[PDB]
Amino acid sequence: TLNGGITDMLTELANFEKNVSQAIHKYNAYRKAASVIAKYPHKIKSGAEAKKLPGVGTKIAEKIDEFLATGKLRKLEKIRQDDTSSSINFLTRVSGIGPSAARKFVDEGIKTLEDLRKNEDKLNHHQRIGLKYFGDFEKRIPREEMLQMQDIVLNEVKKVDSEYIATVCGSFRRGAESSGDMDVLLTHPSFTSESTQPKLLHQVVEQLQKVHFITDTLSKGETKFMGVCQLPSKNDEKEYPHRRIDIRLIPKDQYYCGVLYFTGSDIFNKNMKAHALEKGFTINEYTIRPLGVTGVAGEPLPVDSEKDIFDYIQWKYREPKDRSE
DNA sequence: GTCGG
DNA sequence: GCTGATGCGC
DNA sequence: CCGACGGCGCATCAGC
Ligand SMILES: Nc1ccn([C@H]2C[C@H](O)[C@@H](COP(=O)(O)C(F)(F)P(=O)(O)OP(=O)(O)O)O2)c(=O)n1
Ligand SMILES: [Mn+2]
Ligand SMILES: [Mn+2]
Ligand code: NA
Ligand code: NA
Repeated sequence: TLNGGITDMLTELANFEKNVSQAIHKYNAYRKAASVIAKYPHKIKSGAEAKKLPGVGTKIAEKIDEFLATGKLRKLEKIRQDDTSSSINFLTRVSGIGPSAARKFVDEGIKTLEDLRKNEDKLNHHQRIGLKYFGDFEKRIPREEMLQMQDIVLNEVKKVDSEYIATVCGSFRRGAESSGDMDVLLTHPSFTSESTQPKLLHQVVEQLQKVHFITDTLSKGETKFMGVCQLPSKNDEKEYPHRRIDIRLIPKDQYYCGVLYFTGSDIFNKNMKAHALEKGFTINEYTIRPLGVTGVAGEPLPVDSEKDIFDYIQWKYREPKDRSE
């Protein structure tokens, strides 16, 4: 509400850069700008005022003035009314269709969902599921449903082996009232970095399939599964939307570093890493390691919980819900 | 497009 | 058939 | 003024 108009136009520009211009860094530049401006507690009155914020520079300051004055961006009005551009940008909303496939589809007259359905034979497996669940994939997941989704995965994993440890991370773990998808982190005492188990993820994915929880597969290997799941319907009522689910199998010795990382948020991760640095540690998704006087990173430290990582860098344990930043 | 080195 | 590159979505 | 900006796992392609 504060600066929704500006953050909207920045977002739109970001998407044009990513899907049409194929300029992924300008995509992140516009988004970062949109994020800082979104957290800013006043209604912006000039470009110069926005420029004081980290991530907003000369050109965004220039666009903000154009918008504050005239209500629009000449550059966006033009973009909206190029057929190629808006078609390419739209097609990218299909999972498995990125800038490259989108531009290629539009190049041969394929511009809409209708055209994709007419041309199924031109789509790879991932893209077909993306097309099939197009509306379902753009829908958020209420927290109430996340909880039922969690019960199902936790219990089914328990049934396969009591030694498995599974954690639902992402915004859900941070306490959000809605999530984009479900990201499951999985480990086993048998799986470490040192270790010689090409069936650990599989056992779990096939159990989820057997109880009809997982319905489709996007990609699946020995460490990562990406697919589609669905809550069982009432036996009476409206059947549930299909949801994206990801399952990652991580060595036990790197498991709590992974939980930390995949819980985020991004800015929290960024701040944590910076503080660690100041304390003589380098944290990444897999490990925390002591830094040497010359900057050389030592061996991975023993981590048996998330709290362990906070102790190393002398930070009071931060509740997931307090990791917005 | 914006940044820090 | 093999390998490394590219596209994709986290 | 300059290159960095995240980079990993998996699926498919490109070029032998
Ligand atoms: N492209 C990515 C995305 C994520 N992550 C890791 C690093 C991130 O800390 C973590 C979660 O990403 P997140 O914070 O964005 C999210 F999913 F939880 P949020 O979008 O905020 O909520 P919601 O799904 O409802 O839209 O995964 C990553 O390594 N690469
Ligand atoms: Mn600078
Ligand atoms: Mn440059
Ligand atoms: Na897409
Ligand atoms: Na070929």
